[PDB]
Amino acid sequence: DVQLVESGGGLVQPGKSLRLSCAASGFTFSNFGMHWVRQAPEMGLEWVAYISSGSTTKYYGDTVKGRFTISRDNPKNTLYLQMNSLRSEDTAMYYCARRPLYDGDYGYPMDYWGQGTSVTVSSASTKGPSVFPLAPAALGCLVKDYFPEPVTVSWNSGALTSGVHTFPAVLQSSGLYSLSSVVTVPTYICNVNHKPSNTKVDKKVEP
Amino acid sequence: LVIWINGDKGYNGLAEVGKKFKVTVEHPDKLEEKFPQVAPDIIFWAHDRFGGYAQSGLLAEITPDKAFQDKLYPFTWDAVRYNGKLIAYPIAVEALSLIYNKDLLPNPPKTWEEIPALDKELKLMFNLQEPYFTWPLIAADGGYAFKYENGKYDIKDVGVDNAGAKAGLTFLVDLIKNKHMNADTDYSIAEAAFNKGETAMTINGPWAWSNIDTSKVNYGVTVLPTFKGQPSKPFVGVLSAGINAASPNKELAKEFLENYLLTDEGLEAVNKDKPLGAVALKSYEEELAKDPRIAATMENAQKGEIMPNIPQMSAFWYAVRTAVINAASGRQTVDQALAFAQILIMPNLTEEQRNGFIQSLKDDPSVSKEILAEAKKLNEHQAPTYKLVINGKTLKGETTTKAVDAETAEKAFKQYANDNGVDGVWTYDDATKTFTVTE
Amino acid sequence: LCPFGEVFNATRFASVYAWNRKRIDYSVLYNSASFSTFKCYGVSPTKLNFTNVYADSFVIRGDEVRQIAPGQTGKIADYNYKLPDDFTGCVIAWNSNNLDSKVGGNYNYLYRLFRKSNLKPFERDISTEIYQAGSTPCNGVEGFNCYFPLQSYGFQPTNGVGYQPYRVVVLSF
Amino acid sequence: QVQLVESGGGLVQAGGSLRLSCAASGFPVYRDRMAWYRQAPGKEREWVAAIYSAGQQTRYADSVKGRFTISRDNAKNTVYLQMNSLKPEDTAVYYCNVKDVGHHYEYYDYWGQGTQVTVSSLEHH
Amino acid sequence: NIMLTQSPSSLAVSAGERVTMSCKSTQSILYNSNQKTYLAWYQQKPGQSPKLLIYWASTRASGVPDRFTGSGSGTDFTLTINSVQPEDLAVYYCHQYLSAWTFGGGTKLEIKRTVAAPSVFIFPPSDEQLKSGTASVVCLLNNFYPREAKVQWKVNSQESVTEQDSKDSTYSLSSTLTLSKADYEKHKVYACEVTHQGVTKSFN
Ligand SMILES: OC[C@H]1O[C@H](O[C@H]2[C@H](O)[C@@H](O)[C@@H](O)O[C@@H]2CO)[C@H](O)[C@@H](O)[C@@H]1O
Repeated sequence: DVQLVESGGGLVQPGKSLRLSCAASGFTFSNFGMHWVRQAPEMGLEWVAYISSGSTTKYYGDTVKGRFTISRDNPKNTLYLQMNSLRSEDTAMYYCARRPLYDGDYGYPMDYWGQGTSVTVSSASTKGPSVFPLAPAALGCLVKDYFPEPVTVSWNSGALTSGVHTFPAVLQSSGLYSLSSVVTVPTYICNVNHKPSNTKVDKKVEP
Repeated sequence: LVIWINGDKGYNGLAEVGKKFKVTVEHPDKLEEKFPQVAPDIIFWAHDRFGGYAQSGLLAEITPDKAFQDKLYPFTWDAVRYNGKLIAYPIAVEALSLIYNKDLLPNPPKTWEEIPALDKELKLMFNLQEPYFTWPLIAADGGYAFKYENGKYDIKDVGVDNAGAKAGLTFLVDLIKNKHMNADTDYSIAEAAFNKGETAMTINGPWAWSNIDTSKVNYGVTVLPTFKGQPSKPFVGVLSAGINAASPNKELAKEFLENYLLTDEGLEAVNKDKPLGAVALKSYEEELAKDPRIAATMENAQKGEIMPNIPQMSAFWYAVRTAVINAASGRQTVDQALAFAQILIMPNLTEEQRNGFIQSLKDDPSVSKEILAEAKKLNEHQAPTYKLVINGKTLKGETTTKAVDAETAEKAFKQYANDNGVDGVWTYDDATKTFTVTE
Repeated sequence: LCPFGEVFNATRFASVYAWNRKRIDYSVLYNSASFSTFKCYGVSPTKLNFTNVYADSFVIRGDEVRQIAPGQTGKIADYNYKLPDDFTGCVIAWNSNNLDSKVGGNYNYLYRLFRKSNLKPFERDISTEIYQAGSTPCNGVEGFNCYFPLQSYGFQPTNGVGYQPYRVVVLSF
Repeated sequence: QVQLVESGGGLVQAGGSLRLSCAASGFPVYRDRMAWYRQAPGKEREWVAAIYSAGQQTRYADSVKGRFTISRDNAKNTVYLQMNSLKPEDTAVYYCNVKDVGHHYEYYDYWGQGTQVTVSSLEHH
Repeated sequence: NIMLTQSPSSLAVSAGERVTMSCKSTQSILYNSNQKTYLAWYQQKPGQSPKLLIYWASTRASGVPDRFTGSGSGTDFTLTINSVQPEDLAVYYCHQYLSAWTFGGGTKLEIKRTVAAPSVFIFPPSDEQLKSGTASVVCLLNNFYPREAKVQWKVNSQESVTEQDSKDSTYSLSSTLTLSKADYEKHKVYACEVTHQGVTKSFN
């Protein structure tokens, strides 16, 4: 089946440069045009870049023209987006989308989107999260003091997903992020992953 | 057999040659443009249109013989070669030359700029409708149809916009504006004028000589005059025979060309009707080079450049023709005409885009360079760290950080483990750069 | 005799921003009964009858003829044509509705609207470079705070006396 | 009295061309300056081209130099903006504009109704 | 570039009835050659990539339930859902793809249901956090509706509410109180009282 996966996102300082890769599988990459589209909570979906099938035609968003360069490697089925002179307004989650064949005739728009990767820009540095259990029926674990706030919390390595409540990361007064994830139950281990810090922590929750 | 040749060649002589071999010869008007649309068994023409014909597939590839190859000049074979295969049988090599009247003037003018003054003594004229005659003066100062680099032609680059081409065309339009040359004259009027002796000098190929020989007026042939110290570089034509792909008598026509026409008797019969010029056959050329006119033709060929056989030639010609007309009649300026030719040469432009660029050049010539650059861009666009491992009674995991010193990293990880409620023995492995804390 | 016909009755008068300059009987001009404004500073009109004489010709609008005088301030006097405060000579102006006004408007004549600094007396500025209102460069390109420094007079035939085309000639001695 | 009416444009595929016309009534087209501005949806109105009667005849914005051109016709009292090699960035409403000061140096920037130019970008088979 | 404005910004509706959300285009996006309007409707569920729903503003994409329909013309278009399902809780964007590509401001669809009784839980700070020099106490609400709920702390509070899950259409809330080690040590009993349309939890 058609599958698109993004990679390369992370925490970078303003004014730096960053390279985003999009790997495609299940379809002929050299035949379809590609889009890079970013979404932010205060921005909504916004198209960023577009590259043709043969790289002959390339279009860029108005707010990102002159800084972002789109390219592709057809034999490797890969799509690259290079970002230069990043500003604080560029914090968003980026998806790579496929433009189907000849939308001027068939009309079928951007149909397959990748999972997306969160690119954040800030002068602050990354910090590994601190995991604390909560004694109980509901029980959970709470993560403090991490940056940025892409973070994945699962329970028993995804073994149980019924009754799992994970809460959106909330900004603290200290410039960091924190959130708690809980589960209702009648051993339980919660798994915390913070990619920018490459921090994978396995917490056992006990009374 | 049906043969198409130009109206100024030796149709009668070719008729007797075919009669000795039935063979039918005709001389339709505008055959260089009629041939692509109509499709004659074999057509005689310069090698420039033959590349376009071969690309369109109208001409059948001919199987040659190595002895036959050695019987003719090699550069002619190279000229009639397209993508390494031979598409035609070379017949003659023709180049423009300056034919002057001995009685009207003792010696030909050495430079173009002397021609005006000489002309105002008589009070020079030739064919202006066809760009073949005008091109030598345009190309004298560096103007080129297509850049020839390391043996290959660069279609992306066209040199009709060079300052040399502008200088040549502005000199020619100055000659027209000085009432020195008629803008509306053609080949036939120039010939008629030269037989009567009204004009002292003209530019023409070998084929016209016989007609002048009928007028019994003495004529001298020489190299074309130099332009601004640079000699005129006329295009060198290779009049060759192309066999139609759809010819039901392909083998018969090929045998007739190889064994009857391209022989000493055949060439000597054809040249008597109309001078072919430098023939491709070696023995007849050696027996004919003693005539000074053939020597002048070969000198002009050496000074000039042979026409490319790329299929992007015919369109080029059309553009240049239009440009010359736009300069000849005074309808528009020289620079505008050259810009229009450059626009028309571009192959990938859609008709609407080409018309738009033509209009944009018409209504604003101040930024003509930028318009041409954008049009060329459009034409090209449309072309087809340290690691931490924690093993506690409550949490087990890993964490990577950016630290320059091992002591700084171990302090940071101790602070982190205290922050996470980890208090136990510490170990460090520098080989894998791992701080392992466990209880 | 002096060629006053070439000066006063010329068919073509240039714009005020590019006012025409020429190098050289006056009582005939004083009592010609055809001159709307004839004001002379430093000399008596009747006592004129001199090593250097210059004639300046231009066309302005009606309510700006008073700007052609020593010590005056205004767009014509500032950015177009300024006379010295010690001017010795004089100014002539007359209506030109019959000649300079064309049905549907006559927008040929021009005046300079912006300049970085005022102009010294007795000089002409022909530069037509983009004026910079702010600090950002224009690069010879209009935009925000980038303005064309010239402006046309809308000499319609129906305009009142205040906005009518006046032909002005300055005789400086 | 002064009236500027624009016409032409519409929908054109990327790389096409158009000719926007500005018919002017109440003043001869041969005047100090007649310009063409573009306004995108959600951006600020910006300058595209202009034709003058003194100095350099035509001036163009940096982003549209070469692709666009501006000319004037006195007989039909019109200004033509020819647009070649159009790109989706050119999708905007184009206004022909003049600056006419009435009497008190408060120049009325006279604009036209404006014509929509939509430069689509679609793939065809 | 063509801007699109989506209305309303957010709407709340129960399950089983019809909704219609509109968006206005700056200019007509009808392609001349095909006489087809080039606009699409995209559904993005929370925490998921956008999923295509409707193209040409009228045609239905493959696998899209029949309850989704698109209509409109000129410069205004509408997306209509005949029988809203709880799993339909998402953000819908109308996306024009004629000249460049733009997306709408996003219309968030809420699911309305009967008021639900919250389940209130208390979580004191763990000993590891106390060793770390700070303390945090958590008051938790499972499966309550609607969103509104007031929490008061009894002895610098952060409130975080999860999105309304599509399966059951309820909410969960966390009120976190953060104190220093000394501040937590000074006091003895910690409680929170919650007032909701549909309770005080304490520990020593
Ligand atoms: O229309 C220009 C024309 O130039 C040449 O034509 C020559 C031809 O080669 C000679 O055999 C003889 O017919 O004189 C002609 C003068 O135009 C090119 O050969 C031809 O392709 C081109 O169209």
